[PDB]
Order: sequence, then C-alpha cells, then structure tokens
Amino acid sequence: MRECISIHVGQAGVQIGNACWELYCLEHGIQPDGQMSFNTFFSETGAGKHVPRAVFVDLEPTVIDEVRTGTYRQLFHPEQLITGKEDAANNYARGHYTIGKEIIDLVLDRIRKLADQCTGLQGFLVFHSFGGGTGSGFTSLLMERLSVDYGKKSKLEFSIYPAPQVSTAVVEPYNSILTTHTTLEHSDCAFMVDNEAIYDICRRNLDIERPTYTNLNRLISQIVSSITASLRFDGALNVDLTEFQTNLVPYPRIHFPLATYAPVISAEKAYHEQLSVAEITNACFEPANQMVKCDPRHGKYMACCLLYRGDVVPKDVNAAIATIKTKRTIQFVDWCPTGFKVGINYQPPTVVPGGDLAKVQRAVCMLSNTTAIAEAWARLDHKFDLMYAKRAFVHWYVGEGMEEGEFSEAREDMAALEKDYEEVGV
Amino acid sequence: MRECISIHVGQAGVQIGNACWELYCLEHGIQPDGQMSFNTFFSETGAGKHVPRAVFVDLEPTVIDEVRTGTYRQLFHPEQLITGKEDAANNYARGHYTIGKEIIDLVLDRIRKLADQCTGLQGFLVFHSFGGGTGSGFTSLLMERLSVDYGKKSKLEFSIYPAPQVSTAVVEPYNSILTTHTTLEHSDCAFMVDNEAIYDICRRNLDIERPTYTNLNRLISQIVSSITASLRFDGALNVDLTEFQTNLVPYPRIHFPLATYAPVISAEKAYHEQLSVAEITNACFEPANQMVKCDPRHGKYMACCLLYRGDVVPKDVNAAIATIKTKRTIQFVDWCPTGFKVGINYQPPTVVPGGDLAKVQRAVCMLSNTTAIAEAWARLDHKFDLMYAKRAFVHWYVGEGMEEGEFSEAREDMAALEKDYEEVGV
Amino acid sequence: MREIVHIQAGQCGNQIGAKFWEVISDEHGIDPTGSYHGDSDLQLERINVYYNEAAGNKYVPRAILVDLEPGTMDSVRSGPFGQIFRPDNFVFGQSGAGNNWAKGHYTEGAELVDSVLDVVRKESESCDCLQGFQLTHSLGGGTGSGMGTLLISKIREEYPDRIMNTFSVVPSPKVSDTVVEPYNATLSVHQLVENTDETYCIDNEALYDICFRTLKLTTPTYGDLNHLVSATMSGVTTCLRFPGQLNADLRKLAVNMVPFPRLHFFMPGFAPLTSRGSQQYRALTVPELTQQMFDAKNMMAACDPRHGRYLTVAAVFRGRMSMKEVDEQMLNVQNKNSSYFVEWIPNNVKTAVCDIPPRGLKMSATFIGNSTAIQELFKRISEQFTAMFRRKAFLHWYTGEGMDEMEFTEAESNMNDLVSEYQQYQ
Amino acid sequence: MREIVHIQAGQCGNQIGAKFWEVISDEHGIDPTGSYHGDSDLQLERINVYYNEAAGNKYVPRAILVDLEPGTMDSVRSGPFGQIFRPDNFVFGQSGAGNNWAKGHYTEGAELVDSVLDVVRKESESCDCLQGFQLTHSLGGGTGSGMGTLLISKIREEYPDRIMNTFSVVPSPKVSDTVVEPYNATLSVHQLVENTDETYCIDNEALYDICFRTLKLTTPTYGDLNHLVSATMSGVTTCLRFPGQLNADLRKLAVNMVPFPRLHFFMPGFAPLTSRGSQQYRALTVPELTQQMFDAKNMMAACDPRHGRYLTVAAVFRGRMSMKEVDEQMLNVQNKNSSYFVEWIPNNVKTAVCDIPPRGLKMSATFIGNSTAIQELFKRISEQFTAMFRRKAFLHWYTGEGMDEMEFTEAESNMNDLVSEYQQYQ
Ligand SMILES: CC(=O)O[C@H]1C(=O)[C@@]2(C)[C@H]([C@H](OC(=O)c3ccccc3)[C@]3(O)C[C@H](OC(=O)[C@H](O)[C@@H](NC(=O)c4ccccc4)c4ccccc4)C(C)=C1C3(C)C)[C@]1(OC(C)=O)CO[C@@H]1C[C@@H]2O
Ligand SMILES: CC(=O)O[C@H]1C(=O)[C@@]2(C)[C@H]([C@H](OC(=O)c3ccccc3)[C@]3(O)C[C@H](OC(=O)[C@H](O)[C@@H](NC(=O)c4ccccc4)c4ccccc4)C(C)=C1C3(C)C)[C@]1(OC(C)=O)CO[C@@H]1C[C@@H]2O
Ligand SMILES: Nc1nc2c(ncn2[C@@H]2O[C@H](COP(=O)(O)OP(=O)(O)OP(=O)(O)O)[C@@H](O)[C@H]2O)c(=O)[nH]1
Ligand SMILES: Nc1nc2c(ncn2[C@@H]2O[C@H](COP(=O)(O)OP(=O)(O)OP(=O)(O)O)[C@@H](O)[C@H]2O)c(=O)[nH]1
Ligand SMILES: Nc1nc2c(ncn2[C@@H]2O[C@H](COP(=O)(O)OP(=O)(O)O)[C@@H](O)[C@H]2O)c(=O)[nH]1
Ligand SMILES: Nc1nc2c(ncn2[C@@H]2O[C@H](COP(=O)(O)OP(=O)(O)O)[C@@H](O)[C@H]2O)c(=O)[nH]1
Ligand SMILES: [Mg+2]
Ligand SMILES: [Mg+2]
Repeated sequence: MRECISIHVGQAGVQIGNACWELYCLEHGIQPDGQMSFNTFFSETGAGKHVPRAVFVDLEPTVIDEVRTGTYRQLFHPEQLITGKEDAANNYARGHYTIGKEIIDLVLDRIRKLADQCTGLQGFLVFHSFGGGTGSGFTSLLMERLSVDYGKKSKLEFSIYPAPQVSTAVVEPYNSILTTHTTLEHSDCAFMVDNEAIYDICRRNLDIERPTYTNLNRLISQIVSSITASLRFDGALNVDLTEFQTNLVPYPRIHFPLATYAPVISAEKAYHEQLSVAEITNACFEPANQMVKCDPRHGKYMACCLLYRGDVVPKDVNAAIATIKTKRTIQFVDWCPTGFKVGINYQPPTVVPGGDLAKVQRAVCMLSNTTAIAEAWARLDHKFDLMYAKRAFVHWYVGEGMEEGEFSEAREDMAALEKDYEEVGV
Repeated sequence: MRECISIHVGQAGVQIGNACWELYCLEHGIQPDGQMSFNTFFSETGAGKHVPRAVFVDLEPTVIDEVRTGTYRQLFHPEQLITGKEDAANNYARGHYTIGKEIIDLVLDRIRKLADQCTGLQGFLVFHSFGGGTGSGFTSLLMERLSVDYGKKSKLEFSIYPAPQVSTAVVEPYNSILTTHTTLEHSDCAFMVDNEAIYDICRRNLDIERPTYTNLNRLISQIVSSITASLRFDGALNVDLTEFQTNLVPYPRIHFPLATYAPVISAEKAYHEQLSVAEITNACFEPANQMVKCDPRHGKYMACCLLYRGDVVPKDVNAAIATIKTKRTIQFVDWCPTGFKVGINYQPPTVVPGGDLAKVQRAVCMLSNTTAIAEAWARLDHKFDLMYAKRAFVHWYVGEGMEEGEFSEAREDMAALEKDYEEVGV
Repeated sequence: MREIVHIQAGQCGNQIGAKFWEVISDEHGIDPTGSYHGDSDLQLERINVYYNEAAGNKYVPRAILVDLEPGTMDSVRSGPFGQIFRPDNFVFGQSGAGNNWAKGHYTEGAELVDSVLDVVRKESESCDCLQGFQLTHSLGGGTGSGMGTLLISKIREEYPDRIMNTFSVVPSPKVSDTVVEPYNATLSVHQLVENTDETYCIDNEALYDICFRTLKLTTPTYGDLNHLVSATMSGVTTCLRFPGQLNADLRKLAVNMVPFPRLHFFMPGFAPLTSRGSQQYRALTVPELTQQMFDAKNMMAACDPRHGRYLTVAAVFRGRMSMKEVDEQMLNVQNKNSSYFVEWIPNNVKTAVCDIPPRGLKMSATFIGNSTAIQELFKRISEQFTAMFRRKAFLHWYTGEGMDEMEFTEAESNMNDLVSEYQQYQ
Repeated sequence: MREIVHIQAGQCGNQIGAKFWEVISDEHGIDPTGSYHGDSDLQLERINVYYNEAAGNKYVPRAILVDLEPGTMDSVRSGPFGQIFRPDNFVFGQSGAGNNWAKGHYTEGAELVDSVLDVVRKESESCDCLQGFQLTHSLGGGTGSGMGTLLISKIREEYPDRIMNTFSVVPSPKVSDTVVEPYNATLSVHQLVENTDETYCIDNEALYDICFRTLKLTTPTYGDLNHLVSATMSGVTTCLRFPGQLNADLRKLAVNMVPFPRLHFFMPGFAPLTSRGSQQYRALTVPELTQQMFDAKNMMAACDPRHGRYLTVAAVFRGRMSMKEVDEQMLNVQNKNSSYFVEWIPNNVKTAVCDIPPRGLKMSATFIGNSTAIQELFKRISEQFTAMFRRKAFLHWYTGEGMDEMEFTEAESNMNDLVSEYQQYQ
C-alpha cells in the first residue's frame, strides 16, 4: 500500500511529533503499548504491538529522554530514538557542518531500513523549525541526503516560521535564511505556520487566556491529520502527497503554503452555532483565521487546496466555492482561474481528551500559496540586513566552517524569490 | 548414523566447550547428569546417562579442575578429562616439541577409542586459539597426528583470531604464525572469530555495557549449534560437514571462513521489530555484524554458506538472496557466480537461561571466504616483522627446540598466501 | 453475439463503474453472489453482453479495474457488489499519479499498461463476437486522463474495427475541482478526438442542478450522481440486451449521431426525473417524457442547448408505447422549435424503442444530443488552459517527465479546430 | 503388463518421491497401511504398474530408496506413508557425499551400487512385463548427480531395450543453491544425454513463480512444490494405468516427442492452476485448460517459450470431453501462434486422453513441451561452469578422487554441441 515515514527534528519538531502520534493513536485505535490504510503510519510486529513508522532526532538528549520516560514510550522501538552529545546551540554551523556530519549517517541508515518495509513508499514528513539550531542546518543536511538517495520520492516540511514582531532567539534571522538557502532546492513542498497567529486564534475563537505550547502543538497535529487522512482513510475525491506537489507548486521554487484549520471552537461556542459547510469555508478564508502573520488581501492566492472532513456533501462545497469566487475582496491570480482542489473524507476529526477543541461534524484544512506572503520574506530580509550591517553574533558561526559571501548569496536568492513573487502577482 | 567427536584444547577452547555442551544439553533435553540424530554428540550408556562424545585437554590443571567441580561434571566420564603438570606458558615450543610430545599419545588413544563407537564417524571438532600456548602448538600436533591416522575424515578448527588493535598476550603474533605454518597443510576448514567484533556486537545490537567472556562464549556456542543442527536435526536442504569442505574451499590452501549469527537482539529490541527472513539476511551481510575486524567491501566474497533455522520458507530465502545479488556494493568474485549454499532446519535456536539473547523464530549462520580478510593477515605479518626485527621474546622459544629459518619460512608462506588471495581477487 | 468489454480507469471512473455494475446486475436479476434470481427468460437471453458464466451458475462482469494506487479498488472490493468481480481483473500499482497526465500516460502508467492489455486480450478471446469497449474516466485527473488515453490508443491499435465509447466526467468552469484540471483535460481530449467513436460528456455541475431542481435533493451524494450516470449508460445499450419494436445497435447509434468523424461528444439526458412527491401531480405519457428530455434542466452537460443548435438527437424509449404517437410528438417538437435543429438533416431525430421498462417504471427514456452549443464548454477549457500556459504555470511537473511545449501547442490547436468546426456547422 | 520400477536417489529425489507415492496411493485408493479402500474396479485394474501385492491384501510400491547418508531415509520412514515401503528396499550408506559428483559416481557410490542393482534385478524378475524405470534426482548435488548417473548407466547396460525416464530438479541461474552446482549439473547431464530416453526438467524458480502468481501462495513449502511435481509425474503415466478414448504409452510419448536421439529434455506443465478464491470466476472448459497450459506462468522450466519455438508438444487430458472440441481448439492455437511451432512437423502437437479425472476435479491436463528455447538454460549452466573452470576453482576436491581435466572438457563440449543442435533446429 501507499505508506509513509515520519521524521521529527529539533526540540520543537519532537514536541509536535509527540502530539501528532497521540492523535494518530486516538484515531486508529492504538494504545500506549501498540495494542488493539492504518499502515501508512504503523507497521505491525509479530503480534500485539504496532510500531510508528517514525524517526526522532535531537542533539539535546533531554528532549528525547523525556519521551523515553513518558506514557508514550514503549509504543516506540528504541532503534528510532537517536540522541547526540552536545546540542546545536542555535547555530546552523554546528547543525550542518560540525556535529551534523557525524550522526546523520546513522539516521540515513535507519531511514533506509524503514523504507525497506514500505512496498509503496509514498514519501516523508519532516518536522523542524526555521529558528532552532538543530532544525535549521541538520534538517537541511538530511533533506540533501534524502535527495541524493531517492530524489523521485515525495518530501514535506512542516516549518515553524519566524513571527515578524515576536522574537524567541537572537539569531533566528540568520538561521532561517541559511535554511532557505539550502532547503529551497530540494524540498518540493513546505507547510508553514507561526506561533503568533496560533496565539491570536486561541485568544479570539477559543477564548483561551493562557497561550502555551501543548495546545498550540495539538492544533498543528490536527492540521497534519487533516492533510494525511486522504491516505489514512476512505472518501470520495481523495488526495495523495504527490497531488499536493502537482497542485500547489506552479513554479518549482515557489512552494511555501500557509495552513489553516476550522472550526476552532470551544465547548460553549459550538452551541449558539449550526456549523454549515459554507460557513466553515468562509471562516477558513477569514483574514484573522490564517495561521501566519499575512493579510491575504495584500496579494493574490495562486493555488488553493481544501481538505473537508466528516459529514460533507460535494454540492454544498461547490456552492461555497462559487460564493467565495463571487466575493470581489478575496483576489485571485489573473492567469489561474482553476485554483481549487477539493478533498472529502468520510472520517471526521477526533480531538484529544484534555485539550482545546470540541466535536465538530465537519472541518477543513486549507493550504494556499500567495503573493501576499512575500511581505513576511521581505521583513525577514530587512531584519537580516539590520543585524548583518553590524556583523554581530557572527563569531559563533565563523568558527564552525563558514564564509562571508554565503550570506550575501543567500540574500541575493531571497531577493530573486521576492522578484519572482512580484512577477507572479503582476 | 552420521556421528561426531568434540575436542576442546587450551583454556579458551575448554571454556567455549563448556557453554557449547550446556547449549546442547538444553536443546536435546539432557540434564546435568545425563538423564532424560541425538547420537552425533551423545553416546548412550547401559541406562539413564548419556556421554558427550568429547575430549578435554589442558596442561593447566586449574581449568579442568573447575569443570570437575561444577554442575556440569558427572555428565562427563573422567576418561575424557585429561590434565598435564606444567602449562604451555604461551610458548608454541612447549606445546609442540617439549610437553606436547608426552601426553599427545594418550589423547590419540582416547580419540581412537571414541571412534571405535562411531559407525559413521563424520569427523571432528577442534576448539583452541591462535593466541594460547597450548592452543598454538599442541593443537597443530594433534591435527598432524589425526591426519597421519585417518586423513580422509572431516576436520574442523574453531580459531579465535588475534584482534588487530587489541592485544592480550605479548607473543600472540609469533604463536599464530607458527600455528598457520603447521595447521594450514592439514585442517581442510577453519571457522574463525575475534573478540573485538563480538564486543562491538554486544555494545550495539544487544545494548550490553559490560563485555565479558561468558556471554561471548555463548554467542560462539550458538554459531556452533547452527553449524551442526543440519546433522543433529531434520530439515529440507540439509548439510554435511564434508559439504562445507566442498563448498567453502575453492583452492586447498585458502580455507578460512568468517562467521556471523543474526538476530543478535535483546529482550526489548525483539519487539519494535518483525524479524523477516530478508531482513535477517540483510543484517547478516552488514559490515558491522561480522564477527571479525574485516570490512567485506574491501575485497570480494568467494564462497558463501547460509544456515537458516526454525520457521523459514525457501522462496523467501531465494528472494532475499536475489535482492542481495542486486545490491551493487556487496561485491562477488567474477569467476564464481553461484556463491551460495542454502541450509534450512525446522529446529529453531534455543537460548540458555541467564544469557544475552531472546527468542527468535528465524536465524542464520553465515560462513564466508573473501579476499578482504587478507588485510588482517597482512597486519599480523607486519606485527611479526616489527618484533622479529629486534628478535625480542625469542629466548623463550630457542630453549625448547627451535631454529631461526623456521620463522622466515613461515613468513614466506604467509606472503605466498597473500599473493594467492590477491590473484583470486583479480 | 455483440459482447462488450468494460474498463474503469482512475478513481472517478472506478467509482462510477461500480455503481454501473450494481445497476445492471439488478436489471438482469444478478445478486451480489453472482447468482441469477430473476423472473423472466428475457433477463438471461443476452446476459452475455456484459457477463461471463462460470461453474455453478456464477456470472462475472467482463470488467477490468485499473488504478495506479490501491485504495480506491480496495474500497470497491470492500463494497457490496465488489466480491462479484474476478480477482485477477484488478490491475493496480502503488505509486501515485499526482493529478498528472504525464505520470498516467508516459511513466507510471506505461509500466502497468501491458498487464492490463493482456487481460483485455483474454476477454477478447473469450468473446463469441466482440462488439466494443466501454470506458469510464475523469478528464481532469492523472489516471483516467493519462492512463485512460494510453489504454484507448493501444486498444484501437489492436481492435481498430470495433466500437470505442467512453463515459467521461469533465470539468465545470464555474467550480473547478483541481488546479491542473485544464492541462489534464486538454491533453486527454487531444487523444480522445482521434481514438474514440463516441464520448458521453458529463459535468457534475449539471448533475447537481438536476438534483436540486427536479429531484428536490438538498443533499446530493456522489452515489446519487453516479446513479444518474449509470442510468444513462444502461439506457444506451438496452437494445443490445433486449427485444424491441425498432432496435438500436451501438454502431447504428454512432452512424446516426456522427455526421463528421470528429464530432462525437454527446450530452446525455434522462426521463423521468422528478421527486418522491412531485410524481402524483404527473401522468406518464410519451409527450411528458419527451418534454422532460428536451428540458435544459434535464441535460447532463454544461450548456444551454438554445445557445446553439442540435445537429442530431437520438432518443431511446423503454416501455410499451405507440410508435405513431412517439413519431408524431417528435415531429411536433421539430416543427415548433425548428430553429434549434440544423436544417441539413431532414428528420433531425432518431428514435429507438425497447419493449421492456426498467424495474418499477412503466416508461423511461434516454436522450443523446449532439449540439453545436457544446463548443462553449471547449472554449472555456481552452481559455483556462491558455492563460496558465501564457505564464508557463505548473509546467515543471510535466516537462520533468519529458513533455514538450510543442505538444501542448498542438493540443490547443486541436481544441481550436474543434470549436471552429462547430462554428462552421452552426 | 507394462510394469514400472521406481528409484529415488539423493535427498531431493527421495523427498519428491515420497510425495509422488503419497499422491499415487491416494489416486489408487491405497491407505498408509497398504490396504485398498477404493470405490471403483478401475482403481485396481492396472495397480500392478506401480505396486506389488502381498498376503492379506497388502500393496507395496515397486520402489527403491537410495542414499549415501541415513538421515533423509530415516525421516521418510518416520513420515506418514513411510511405513508402506518394504524395509529391504532402503539401501543406504553412512559416509557423506559432500555435494560431490566424484563421491557419488566413483568412490562411495561405487561401494553401494551393486547392492542396489541386486534389488533392481529382483524387482525386474517379479515383473510380468517390465516397461521401464523412473528416477528422481537433483542435478546439482553429489548423490542424485553422481550416484544417480552411475545407477542409470548400469541399468541401461542391463536393460538396454527398456524405457529410462528421469524427473530431474535442475539449477536456477538467478538463485543458485550450492557453490559447486554447475560442476555437478554439467557432469550429470554429460551422462543423462547418452543414457536416458526422457528427462523432465524442473527448476524451483519456476515453481515459486507458479506458486506466487496463480496459486496466490505467499509462503510455498517444499511439500507444496513437490506436490506440483508429483501431479505432473502422475499425469505422465495415467494412460498406462487407466482407460481412454485415445491412449498414450510411455514409449509412444517418447516416439512423439523425440525427433532426434539427444533432444529429450522436456518442460512439464499442469492445468488447472488457480487459488482457493480465483476458481469461482472461472469455468472448466477444454479451451480454458489449454490456455492455462500454454501460459508461460504455468511452465515448470526456466524459460520464456517465446524465446524459441516448440519442436513438439504432448498434451494429456483427463476427464470426459469432446475429442472434436479438443482437436479444434489445438488447431486454433497452432494457427494463431504458428511462429512458435517449428514448421517441419505438421500437426505440431500430440493429444492423449484418459477417461478418468483425478479426484475432486472434473477435468485436468498435463503438458510436455520440447522447445528450442530450453537451450538458454544449458547456456547459463555452461557459462557458470566455464568461468569457475577458467580459474580451476574448487577443483582439488574432484581431482583428488581421480577425475581429470579432459573429462571436464568433454562435458563442456557435449553441452555446447547440445546448444548448437538446438540452434540448428531453431
Ligand atoms: C415509487 C416509485 O415509482 O419510485 C420511483 C421514483 O419515485 C423516481 C422519482 C426515481 C427514483 O430515483 C432517484 O431518486 C434517483 C436517485 C439517485 C440517482 C438517480 C435517481 C428511485 O429511487 C429509483 C427507482 O428506479 C428504478 O427502480 C429503476 O429500475 C432504476 N434503478 C436504479 O437506478 C437502481 C437503484 C437502486 C438499486 C438498483 C438500481 C434504473 C434506471 C435505469 C436503468 C436501470 C435501472 C424508481 C423508479 C423510483 C425510486 C425507487 C424512488 C427516479 O430515478 C429513476 C432512476 O427512476 C428519479 O427520477 C425518476 C422518477 C421515478 O418515478
Ligand atoms: C474445492 C476444490 O475443487 O479444490 C481444489 C482446488 O481448489 C485447486 C486450486 C487445487 C488444490 O491444489 C493446491 O492448492 C496445490 C497444493 C500443492 C501443490 C499443488 C497444488 C487442492 O489443494 C488439490 C486438490 O487436488 C486433488 O484433489 C487432485 O486429485 C490432486 N491431488 C493431490 O495433489 C493430493 C493432495 C493431497 C493428498 C493427496 C493428493 C492430484 C492431481 C494430479 C494427480 C493426482 C492427484 C483439488 C482439486 C483442490 C484442492 C484440495 C484445494 C489445485 O491443485 C491440484 C493438484 O488440483 C491447485 O490448482 C489446482 C486447481 C484446483 O481447483
Ligand atoms: N510549536 C512549537 N514551537 C516551538 C516549541 N519549542 C520551540 N519552538 C520554536 O522553535 C524555534 C526554536 O527552535 P528549537 O526547536 O527550540 O531549537 P532546536 O531545534 O531544539 O535546536 P537547539 O536547541 O538549538 O539544538 C522558535 O521559533 C520557537 O518558537 C514547541 O514546543 N512548540
Ligand atoms: N572466547 C574466549 N577467548 C579466550 C578466553 N580465554 C582466552 N581467550 C583467548 O585465547 C587467547 C589466549 O589463549 P589461552 O587459550 O588463554 O591460552 P591456553 O591455550 O590456555 O595456553 P596456556 O595458558 O599458554 O597454556 C587470547 O587470544 C584470548 O583472547 C575465553 O574464556 N573465551
Ligand atoms: N461522479 C463522480 N465524479 C468524481 C468522483 N471522484 C472524482 N470525480 C471527479 O473527477 C475529477 C477528478 O479526477 P480523479 O478521477 O479524482 O483523479 P484520478 O484519481 O487521478 O483519476 C473531478 O472533476 C471530480 O469532480 C466520483 O466518485 N464520482
Ligand atoms: N523440490 C525439492 N528440491 C530440493 C529438495 N531438497 C533439495 N532440493 C534441490 O536439490 C538441489 C540440491 O541437491 P541435493 O539433493 O540436496 O544434494 P544430495 O542430497 O547430495 O543429492 C538444489 O537445487 C535444491 O534446491 C526438496 O526437498 N524438494
Ligand atoms: Mg533544542
Ligand atoms: Mg591456559
């Protein structure tokens, strides 16, 4: 069958992955042990157990140590959980050059072994961050290696974007740019969120006064599930990972989707509400409900995909789409009139006990490429320039095999990308 | 019936033999007493008891004294357990010339007596070490005597090779070379391991942090069992000792197999794992899973034999072999396209309580001759040269009947062997 | 005589086809176990046209199920009538099609096609007298479009004297379902124009309209839409499988509906089409049925027939009715709406009649129109395609599989020529 | 009249033969106690062909079991039908064969052969009218190859006017099972060409392919493979043991299949071959069976028949069927695929018919092809042998038993001549 592989790299990615795995377990009916198209994410043992078709990497042991003592522990087979000695230290040049070129081989071998189980290896999933040390260089390296090995196979990146206003790290701007330099010419598709948007969503739609990482991660997990379920489950108008590549990559370089998931509704607000298909669609297209700091009015949607779940009717969806098209505010690109893919699954999303969300009969995941996102890129570039002008926090990077011209080249690439976006918009 | 004789010589060999015998007892259903094709390794008494078709020799009494007070004691018949007065003293020239030519006759007589029980005497097993004093010269002497007596009969050596990096003795290099000089023109087949590789295996695949002799010995015992079980038990595609000689000896001088046993899996790692036949085969052919310090990529496999056990299907095995052949990295010799023998036994391996390994439905023993092993030989020769240049630790040897030219001759022989290997590779 | 070979390719095609078989099985009294439990000898007389008989009064569709991924066919199998199909008639891959004509036609489809062709050959050899081939696809995907086109080409090369007809689900310009839809459709049609004798053109928009307006269906299921298509399909071949006053062969229908080789794209329709509630206000006359059939709301292609003229129309009526009455009524229709009937053809319509209603109706009818108006559909697709091509959008996915701009241009030229031809015979 | 003497030599030969006897015993209503419990007088009419009767209605195969080691025959004895054999018909040694033709033919086999010959003589003397001898071997071992060849030579010297046929399991070049396989096979064939009238050539690869594709067997057992061979064997001699419309003697088959003395290596096949599940989609016609028989997937030798031409084909059908129908169908086959049938022979096929199906089938058939394509198999073995000989690899094991280079060269010359002959009559 059509079957998949999961990779979670850097602390953030690992954390996300935990939640994702929990969600998967809840959905297909798997315990903490492994007891009971389910085989896209779970290979069977001799008996009883099922093994997540997964890989977990971090150079910080403390992250994966946590995993190894949690409830979700003996679900995983210790072949997968790899650890380093000294961490990436928020430094691309340690993640790619120094400590990267050491343990990557092991991981590659593991991946190969896992593949040798897949008859129909569809592709991969990579979870990281444009912002971690591990996740910026190591990830890139891994991608490169995968390209060298397979090439034809499907590759995805779930990329936690730098939030324009809110800082976390001091050298988030360099790292991200470096990642862009290297990942851009390998990974055919990248699905992106930022934390700020998620926080906003939690505040407004869910009425949650305390923004924290667990609930946020759960949201992302839901999106992931929605993306997958086409492979994992039945439904009229189904979807493949390769279909996303075909559908959401007009030019080979431009491949940076945004995401969004509706409904994002609490226990109370589910009542005092019908939740129709059209309504849900409208919610998905709302400026505020996007999962990144990007006004979709400040550009044009090139290519859009919408993955409806549970009790849904095609005609209704079509009507909703027509309505959306009719709206003059939500602009589309002149040259692509057919900018929609419809995905419908008879499986409805199931939410994890002790979490944010309530039951919803129908939901959507919306994945869109736009000229509007370019603003974020521009902002990032500006940030990079501002701190590269001083050349501050550069003595970390130079020591682990770097050059001054690399940065310039990266900037040039970014500029080119921006230009391309502008052209597309025109 | 087809029936066998066991000889364990030098401390190391004796130790190995203990473990082997324990394993055998566990398998066929024999107690510590002897109470209950089982007759290849156990001759029956008048009633109750069974007597291991065995011989135990060491010039150190302390080794066999231990045996004589252990739980495995009254299994053995004291006719077999022979002891000396003064030990070999890590000196070939005491093992062969001086104390060797004294008690060898007794041992020979015992062997003859044992044979006079075998209707179908298939052959022998000799366990020793390229590295003990006893095991280097005495062993050779014994082999010579056996050749003189029988000649046609099947002869095997389980030879503990000198680990390239890790030293144990000071004159391990001379002893080994001397053994090679004499054993090479008698013993038709020798199955070899080193300790370093075993330690590595224990560390990686079994997660064992403490490398010790007992567990190591058990591993070797398992291999031995696998080799035998074709004689000891039923199965489609069976094997004889003579078949090994025919199969794994292209030219009469080149007869130094490596060994390996998979799966090498702990209690946990058995779960989070299916253990398919193909997988097992792949594991067996892995660079690290070999039982000697020898990269199989640095040469070509001449002749290979694989002894599958338990729940196995021939078709699966064939498929696995095909897959292996397809892999371009694992090189074979130009002139031998058919370089596989398949051995399948309905008996699955049974592991000794209070030990390393867990239950595995299917396992393999893989026995291979290569051009790659020549590197080890070269290293050994270099070592010999380095310390023969000074002529240090020579005053031990000269005193017990030796000559200077012998060493030179041995070196020449080694060189010739190397040349032959090179030719084969070409 | 006159037996038909059925092929379903791609997801759409496969799911529609399942329903088609379900319908026809019911019609011919065949239960899901492949046993006949009907009440009329007429039911079995010509069962050969779709079914083969096996030992124990088992009947088996002469049907081939083709897909480049397993999920769809697995679902089919799991379904109610899925177990009626001969298991060796499922031909499927595991590598996805990415809504990519190139994958279906050039690469992944090319790998599977020979195996399909062999099964086709066997079915042909099992025919007393092969009439033709019936295919079910989508136009806008990768499998139905690319693989489907491929398959048709090969079959026409092998059976160039036989009837080749397709039921092809096409894009609806107001509600696109995929982003590359125009590319897939244009590439397909380029080859369907040349290698099919008739193509029944269904667009889901029209079906939805039918469902809403006449059937009073607030919530159409894909199942219900498929039922509508299925009914048309059944109707088309009724006169091959049953008696009649005036009978229609498939070939005869082609001859009556095709004035020029290229113009063989039909709009199907059906009657009666009402709700469960708006039936008691109606009686079932030939006039009533004809009125329904010529109602724009009962068309299954995306056109207003009044935006053009009918070149030729075929009506197939089922049930006992006066030929005189039927002819007279059609003459009246011609007289009153003479402007919508091209003046080159006296007696603008053909009538066929089957002396046998479909279960639970007294009378039914099925309509086949060949209208100059359908040019508008072609125009819309050509424009959609053209804009994207102007910017070479999404093109790398196809060029990477070897396709060239010139081929695309050729396709467009073909499309334009088609529309020009329609204009000429307006 | 026309009684046949059965011999099994070597492990393969012995295990296959056990199954053969099991099959035939079932066919003739003989239970494991040697008692008849059948329901038809036809069952006993010609029981003489394979069995001798003893006091108390005991029936005993005229079978000889030969081996150079005891284990295989002990296992046979332990088996279900093992106790049916007369104990004095087990002729066996204890010294192993080492996969060595020299041991089987020159040395250890020479010691045992006279005793075998005496038993053969007794069986011959107990025959009302000896028809011939049936042998089962492998080609690639020591016993079946060396001893088997020896035995055949001696029997032809003693019974030069009788039929000598072998079922010989041969190497499959993609998956070799022993290292010296080419040596053993070439040495055997060198003598089989001269001293047998027909040899049925089975390769395990083909059997595995059959098992996987048609029988849907994920996990073939040697038992199942042996069953397939057994069915062929039974089929071959059905017309000696039963009535028919048109009957086939063994000699008559030889006459019909052998245009030149040397060309008597046949590819056997069988029909029907389907799963338990893919049978209800089929009916059992002569056409169907013939289609199956001429399907490459139903061949038991390692060739594509389309890489050559059939010189002659014999089909033996079992069950009640129209001779007219059969002949007509075969004529159609000849007409449509005339290029694969050598034009020297009008009526390229022979048909035989038995008015008696094998239990639980209405109809069955067994196919015997003599194709120029089978030259490819010979080529592969010759090449494999040749390379090893170029380097005199493994040769000491054989030269030590007195064999000479000239003999080896002769063998190769014979092989090459064989292939040249096939080329000539391509
Ligand atoms: C009480 C009564 O008379 O009920 C009718 C009925 O109410 C109506 C509305 C039926 C009904 O059809 C639908 O509602 C419908 C649903 C999905 C897709 C298409 C139609 C009916 O369901 C459908 C059903 O059709 C048949 O029985 C035909 O043989 C039809 N069969 C199937 O499609 C079928 C359905 C399920 C399982 C197996 C077969 C057929 C038509 C052409 C060729 C072969 C078979 C009929 C007459 C009716 C009901 C039952 C309400 C109508 O449809 C048909 C196909 O006859 C819809 O407009 C017509 C007019 C009928 O009067
Ligand atoms: C319900 C039913 O009809 O079952 C069939 C059946 O399903 C099929 C698949 C049978 C089945 O055969 C196998 O699956 C098989 C297994 C191992 C090796 C070879 C075949 C069957 O097992 C085998 C069995 O064959 C016989 O009974 C013949 O007399 C056969 N007998 C034996 O081989 C035999 C087996 C066990 C013990 C003693 C004899 C035979 C054939 C030639 C000459 C002498 C005897 C049959 C018809 C069937 C089953 C039972 C499912 C088929 O085989 C034969 C030999 O008939 C496999 O393809 C054919 C087609 C049959 O339809
Ligand atoms: N969603 C989510 N994002 C996180 C989490 N932890 C960190 N991030 C984001 O990840 C970026 C920091 O990268 P990390 O993944 O912590 O760094 P790392 O990959 O572990 O690399 P090193 O710690 O430098 O070895 C910032 O943009 C954070 O907002 C988390 O638990 N959930
Ligand atoms: N596997 C294994 N190897 C051993 C053991 N003891 C020693 N060796 C190896 O054997 C070599 C040393 O030879 P020994 O067998 O101890 O010496 P000996 O044969 O008793 O000879 P003397 O003690 O000199 O009379 C070294 O290569 C050791 O690594 C053991 O218990 N197990
Ligand atoms: N009637 C019907 N149309 C479908 C179905 N599934 C997909 N479609 C239509 O088929 C087109 C998409 O092609 P599809 O067959 O899914 O892609 P493929 O699987 O690569 O061939 C779109 O126009 C869909 O609306 C179905 O089950 N029934
Ligand atoms: N069908 C079948 N083939 C076998 C069996 N055992 C061995 N073979 C084949 O026989 C060849 C090996 O010869 P073998 O008979 O084992 O050696 P021998 O015992 O010295 O004659 C290889 O090609 C094996 O695949 C068996 O039980 N059944
Ligand atoms: Mg970290
Ligand atoms: Mg010692």
